[PDB]
Amino acid sequence: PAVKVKENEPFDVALRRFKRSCEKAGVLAEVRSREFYEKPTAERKRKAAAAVKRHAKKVQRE
Amino acid sequence: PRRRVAAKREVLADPKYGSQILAKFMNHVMESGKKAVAERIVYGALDKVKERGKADPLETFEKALDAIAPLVEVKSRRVGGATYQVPVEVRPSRRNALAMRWLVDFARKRGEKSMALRLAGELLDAAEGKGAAVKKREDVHRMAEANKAFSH
Amino acid sequence: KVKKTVVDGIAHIHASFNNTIVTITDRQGNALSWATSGGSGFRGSRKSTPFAAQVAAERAGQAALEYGLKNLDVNVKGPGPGRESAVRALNACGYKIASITDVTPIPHNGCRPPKKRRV
RNA sequence: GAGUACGGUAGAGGGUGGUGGAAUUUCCUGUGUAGCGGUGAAAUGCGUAGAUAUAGGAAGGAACACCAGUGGCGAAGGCGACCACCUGGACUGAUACUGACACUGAGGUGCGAAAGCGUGGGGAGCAAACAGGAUUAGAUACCCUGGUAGUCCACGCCGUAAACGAUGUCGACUAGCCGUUGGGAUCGAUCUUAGUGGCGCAGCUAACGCGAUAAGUCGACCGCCUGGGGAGUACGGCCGCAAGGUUAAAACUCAAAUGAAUUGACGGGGGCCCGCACAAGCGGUGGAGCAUGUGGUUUAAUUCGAAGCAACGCGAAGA
Ligand SMILES: [Mg+2]
Ligand SMILES: [Mg+2]
Ligand SMILES: [Mg+2]
Ligand SMILES: [Mg+2]
Ligand SMILES: [Mg+2]
Ligand SMILES: [Mg+2]
Ligand SMILES: [Mg+2]
Ligand SMILES: [Mg+2]
Ligand SMILES: [Mg+2]
Ligand SMILES: [Mg+2]
Ligand SMILES: [Mg+2]
Ligand SMILES: [Mg+2]
Ligand SMILES: [Mg+2]
Ligand SMILES: [Mg+2]
Ligand SMILES: [Mg+2]
Ligand SMILES: [Mg+2]
Ligand SMILES: [Mg+2]
Ligand SMILES: [Mg+2]
Ligand SMILES: [Mg+2]
Ligand SMILES: [Mg+2]
Ligand SMILES: [Mg+2]
Ligand SMILES: [Mg+2]
Ligand SMILES: [Mg+2]
Ligand SMILES: [Mg+2]
Ligand SMILES: [Mg+2]
Ligand SMILES: [Mg+2]
Ligand SMILES: [Mg+2]
Ligand SMILES: [Mg+2]
Ligand SMILES: [Mg+2]
Repeated sequence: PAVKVKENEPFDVALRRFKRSCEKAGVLAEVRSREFYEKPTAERKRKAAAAVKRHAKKVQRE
Repeated sequence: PRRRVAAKREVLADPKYGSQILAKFMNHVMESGKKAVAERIVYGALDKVKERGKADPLETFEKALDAIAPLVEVKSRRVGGATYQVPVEVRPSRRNALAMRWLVDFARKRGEKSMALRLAGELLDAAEGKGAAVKKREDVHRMAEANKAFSH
Repeated sequence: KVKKTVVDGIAHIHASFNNTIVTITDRQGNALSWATSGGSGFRGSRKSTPFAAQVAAERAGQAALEYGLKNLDVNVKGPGPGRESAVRALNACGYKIASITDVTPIPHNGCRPPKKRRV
């Protein structure tokens, strides 16, 4: 999440490249994750639900 | 409504000036189906404007409308605890009708002798932009710009 | 009465879900001008919008134009809105932006955050 | 069958020490000036005694981002930073060895999340109790601002959980298909082994569903159930420092309680669609006077009927 403006490109390419890098680094997701305490039961439930959906979607592709 | 089925109705019947805006204003000042009474009122007001000063009445009327039609409007939307008043750019068709309605409405409460004279006074005041209608217009603009954080 | 000159400064944007804070300093971390959303006249639900961040960034830039400051690097930090309106307002002030970085602090395990709200 | 000796693998299995990096909070200092913080909106609270923000330094405690996965290990509870030391089991291949040495298990013994208790340390973050601010008819709550025991460590006690796969342990058989974890072979493919997942034929089931990780077909042994309340309660016994745990009834009362599924209705559940339903407009009612119907009251009688929308200029198109 750090970009530079190089060789006089307009300040619309740089901003969008900065946004793309920030999205790739998962900054906002990390900040939203630690806003409150998620008790380990809820975390395990979320992981199980995510695994179920992932496997079902992967199976449905064929 | 939901159907979007009713198109517009066109009537263009100016009897002695040949202007559409004058006919629409005659529609606005009409009440209870008195077409001819409204025509007499409008013509009397324009004749008073013509007599008061060298200005011709049609141009005075048109540039009084151009000095009264608002640019942006306030529309309310609730969010569950507060209703925010977002601004929207008035459509090019809505501004004329809003201007006409405001003009006739504040003319009806001007307070002097007759409706023809009341309209005359309102047109003279609006051609210079000092009546109550322009106060309402600038109030609407300042309210709309004061809520510019929503805009979207 | 007293004045000073400086070029090639650093602008810190501190975004949050409630308010944004803009602070222009020199490279050594010494503040020159600062502006916020509550100080620009919004004060409420309007304080938490990218428009308020834009206004704050322009106000702070116009305040910092006294020293010169023809070059600025940018440090963004926070999850709130205005994370990008301030950055686009800063160049609109008339600056030249060398780079943009994100300095949001992420704990690795850290302390535990508060309870979850039951709304 | 069950075990032993020999190479080799995988692992948040356990215990004792040491060390990292990110971040929070407090303290000191420089820049700088009027807001910060919070909310559905606010307010309490923090700031011109100089806050928030930004930069440099220090202290201290706790939890280990990414890897991370229907992944792994453990009898279960459970175990995620890195390194050294001590240590248990599992998987895997060949040869040799002992020769039924096995399974289960009433009593009994031991391990057992969190909260809790005793003695002694520690104190960053969070947070029962508690205080203040809102909301509300009230609000001993949800929301906001703070905050103590506790959460952490050493030793000891407690012995309970929706301690769940709501499925006791051990052994033998019964079509297949697609993943994944730790190994072997044969020529990316085939075979095979111990785990971990999704489908599915038989068969089973009240149905839902299970289906080689059976709830199928069979053996060995143990625990437990006999309508709902009273009640896992009372009394006694044994444990505990205490909270309490464990074993465990009776009178009385009811004629049901219950599981799975079907049709409808409903939801401050979801997805589409419509209607003067909203939104954009015009004219009214509610205030005055009168007309008229109704309620109530009065009267010898004020004759019956119509009563949310779907009664009241209605039966009555004529007291
Ligand atoms: Mg909160
Ligand atoms: Mg500071
Ligand atoms: Mg610091
Ligand atoms: Mg035992
Ligand atoms: Mg404990
Ligand atoms: Mg305790
Ligand atoms: Mg106590
Ligand atoms: Mg205690
Ligand atoms: Mg103590
Ligand atoms: Mg607190
Ligand atoms: Mg204690
Ligand atoms: Mg039990
Ligand atoms: Mg049970
Ligand atoms: Mg069994
Ligand atoms: Mg078994
Ligand atoms: Mg079995
Ligand atoms: Mg078996
Ligand atoms: Mg199946
Ligand atoms: Mg059964
Ligand atoms: Mg009974
Ligand atoms: Mg008891
Ligand atoms: Mg007893
Ligand atoms: Mg005690
Ligand atoms: Mg049912
Ligand atoms: Mg429904
Ligand atoms: Mg309406
Ligand atoms: Mg009335
Ligand atoms: Mg009657
Ligand atoms: Mg009628």
